[PDB]
Amino acid sequence: SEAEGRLREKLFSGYDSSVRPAREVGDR
Amino acid sequence: LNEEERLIRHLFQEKGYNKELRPVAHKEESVDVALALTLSNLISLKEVEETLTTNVWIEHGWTDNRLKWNAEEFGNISVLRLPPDMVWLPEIVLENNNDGSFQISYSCNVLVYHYGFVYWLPPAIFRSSCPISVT
Amino acid sequence: SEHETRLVAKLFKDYSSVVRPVEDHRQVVEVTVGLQLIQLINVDEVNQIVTTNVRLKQQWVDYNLKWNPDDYGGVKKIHIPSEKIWRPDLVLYNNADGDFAIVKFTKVLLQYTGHITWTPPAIFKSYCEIIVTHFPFDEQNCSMKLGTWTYDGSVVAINPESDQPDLSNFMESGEWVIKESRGW
Amino acid sequence: SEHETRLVAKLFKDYSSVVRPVEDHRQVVEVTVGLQLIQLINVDEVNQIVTTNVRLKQQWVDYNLKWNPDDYGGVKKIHIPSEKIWRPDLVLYNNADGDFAIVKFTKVLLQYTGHITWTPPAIFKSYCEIIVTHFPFDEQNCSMKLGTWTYDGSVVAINPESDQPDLSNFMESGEWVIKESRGW
Amino acid sequence: KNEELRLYHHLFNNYDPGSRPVREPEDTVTISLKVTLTNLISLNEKEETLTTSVWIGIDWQDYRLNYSKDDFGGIETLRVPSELVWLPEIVLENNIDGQFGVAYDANVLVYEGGSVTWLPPAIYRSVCAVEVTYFPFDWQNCSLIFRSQTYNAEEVEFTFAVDNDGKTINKIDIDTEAYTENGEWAIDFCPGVIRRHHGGATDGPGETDVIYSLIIRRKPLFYVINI
Ligand SMILES: *[C@@H]1O[C@H](CO)[C@@H](O[C@@H]2O[C@H](CO)[C@@H](O[C@@H]3O[C@H](CO)[C@@H](O)[C@H](O[C@H]4O[C@H](CO)[C@@H](O)[C@H](O)[C@@H]4O)[C@@H]3O)[C@H](O)[C@H]2NC(C)=O)[C@H](O)[C@H]1NC(C)=O
Ligand SMILES: *[C@@H]1O[C@H](CO)[C@@H](O[C@@H]2O[C@H](CO)[C@@H](O)[C@H](O)[C@H]2NC(C)=O)[C@H](O)[C@H]1NC(C)=O
Ligand SMILES: *[C@@H]1O[C@H](CO)[C@@H](O)[C@H](O)[C@H]1NC(C)=O
Repeated sequence: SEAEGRLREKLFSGYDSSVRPAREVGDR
Repeated sequence: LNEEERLIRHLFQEKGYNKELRPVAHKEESVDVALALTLSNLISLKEVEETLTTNVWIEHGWTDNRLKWNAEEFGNISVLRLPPDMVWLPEIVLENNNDGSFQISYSCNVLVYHYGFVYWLPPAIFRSSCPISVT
Repeated sequence: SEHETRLVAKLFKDYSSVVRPVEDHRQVVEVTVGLQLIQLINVDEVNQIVTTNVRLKQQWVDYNLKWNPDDYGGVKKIHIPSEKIWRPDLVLYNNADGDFAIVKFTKVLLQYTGHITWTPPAIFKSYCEIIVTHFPFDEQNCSMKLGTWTYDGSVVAINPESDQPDLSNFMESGEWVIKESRGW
Repeated sequence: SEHETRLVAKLFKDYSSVVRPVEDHRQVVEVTVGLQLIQLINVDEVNQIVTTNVRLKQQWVDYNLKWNPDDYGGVKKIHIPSEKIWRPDLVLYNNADGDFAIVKFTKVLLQYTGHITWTPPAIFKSYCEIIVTHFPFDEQNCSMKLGTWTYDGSVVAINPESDQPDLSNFMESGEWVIKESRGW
Repeated sequence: KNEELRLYHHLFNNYDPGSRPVREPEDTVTISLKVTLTNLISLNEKEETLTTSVWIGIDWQDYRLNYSKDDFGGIETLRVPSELVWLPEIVLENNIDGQFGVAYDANVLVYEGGSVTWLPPAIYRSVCAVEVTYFPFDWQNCSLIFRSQTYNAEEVEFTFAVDNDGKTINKIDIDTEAYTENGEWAIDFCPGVIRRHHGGATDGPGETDVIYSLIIRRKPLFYVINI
């Protein structure tokens, strides 16, 4: 699962789980 | 406990154990989880609420090859007691509960053997749905 | 205050609460267990459950949590959160529908010699076979079996503090009289 | 939402939820409180307790939670966890056997001007003198006193949002009719 | 620039809430105690449980949290979360439901001169054995026993708080204007006593607690009319 580990680390680098994911400002 | 402290340091910090990842060599594999149930006492069966209250001990057994060591290299240590939050867990729950208590009651220590076997015997008080035949 | 702060920083700089509190792993942790019965809250004969209020005194030596008082302004005892240290995992083996283990993690009293006394409260809901043959003139023998859930006798040893439970602070019961009490 | 990510990281880099959210300590924190009654759950006459489902809308301004939208792609409003920020400690003074304070920490709406709106839910269990003289034809005047537990009026000022509680989303009761309602 | 932030950093940058506010280990921390009852919710006779709503006024000195208003722009009070300061850990010992602590962890008020005040509210379900002999024309003696969970009498001691006139408030305080009497129970008396014991050589370190004795009277009107 070392590929899974690297993918998870890359996925959550700089990720903020409190911010709603809107591609651009104003998107729903 | 030079030996057990050194062993835990070797397993979890030196080798970078990640409890988020399953103990598999490749993702397409599946972890074999053996389960047994021991009924400590049947507390009750309430007919009006149709609820079975039981005290059970769930024996979980699986293999985690990341947690293997040579007993002779670490002072003939053959078994370790670790907090369950330190290792990956096969999170089993009671699906047919009727009160929201999906999980085991007391998260006891896991027992990890040198040959990679993780044994875990959490006890639980479970309140489950049991439809009643009043005939 | 500064001495206690420096001591607490020293003791837990490289401390592990996962590893047992001994100098060699081949040694057995010696735990003295004593029970204080504060109140017999209720005896439920239908579900066969005795609910009691208890204090579960546990005494043991921690090898790494020692210090010289002379080096710390004569501090001979301190109070530490129980969550921060290794503890014995005593469980009520005959729990009926309450908590299996201690949930109220009060502070432990730690001496300079390494001796730790931890006296958490608990509400024990234990399963007791009720014999209703002579009810309401019945006599009931209700037990509370305590043991280290995950540690066997080769790694952790438990010994009673006294032959009998501590009933010195036992509240009077309006329904039951305790004729005899004994710990084996 | 990289703009909002950068904004949230900037707003809380050196933020304190301990101090009152004012530029200068001699200033008072102006809080607008409005109670919305969703449901009248129960009127326990024996224990003199009224159980209600409520929404405690609280509005203030945090001096240190401002930004220019042009510097963040035009973001004018965000939703953030309430636990991270300073909040007023509104307490139901006449709580009977429920929670004294808000325990459901829902998100706050923060505007770029620093304006915060926080509308958490609560189950208020309030102590009310119940007059049974005229039961089953009785009328009951039940109150909910709300105040900042630890902050006095010289550091935190509370003002009603409206002269009456908000009953726009009130669920009809099958046991009571609210003849009158008012906030003082 | 808020002076509260500067004061908070000055007081709490180097501060240990785990250590008692004593310059020597052998010194004792004196705790001034008041208990204000807001409501008597009930006395369940089947469970022998007294449910009350109170708030505990706890005052003491913390020399580490000592500051002057002149050095911080005239600030005389600072509110901080109670988890950041040392607390004596007062609990109701004779609770029946296993709830030892308070219901809401309110902020502590730190005044200039090192004075620390904590006024948390609480819902207590206490043990009260019901003397049944003259039921329903009965009166009860329900105890509220408060003690430090952690510290012995040599480490933490209790004193009663004083009113404006200096009179010692050795009783349960009740705000007359806000008090609504229980529908079945009238509070006739409520003295309080500070007890010290277990101070013998064989006993070892001395222990202390504070016991309030609510002498309450039943209003038997329901039983008279209906039964
Ligand atoms: C409501 O409850 C409280 C608490 O139970 C109660 O106050 C307590 O009353 C007892 C007496 O019933 C007090 O005990 C006494 O303490 C003094 C020392 O302070 C002793 O000298 C007394 O000794 C006499 O009684 C002994 C009985 O064993 C005899 O052996 C001895 O020879 C003496 O005759 C006695 O131990 C106790 O100190 C108080 N607790 C307090 C005030 O904190 C109160 O009276 C009750 N109120 C009612 C029923 O109105
Ligand atoms: C808290 O700090 C104040 C100063 O801010 C202390 O007051 C000083 O007390 C000494 C006597 O011990 C005097 O010689 C000084 O002149 C005082 N200073 C000022 C500016 O008043 C005070 O003693 C400290 N201790 C506590 C806990 O009050
Ligand atoms: C373990 O057992 C072997 C013999 O099987 C012995 O030589 C050794 O000293 C023991 N202890 C250690 C530290 O390996």
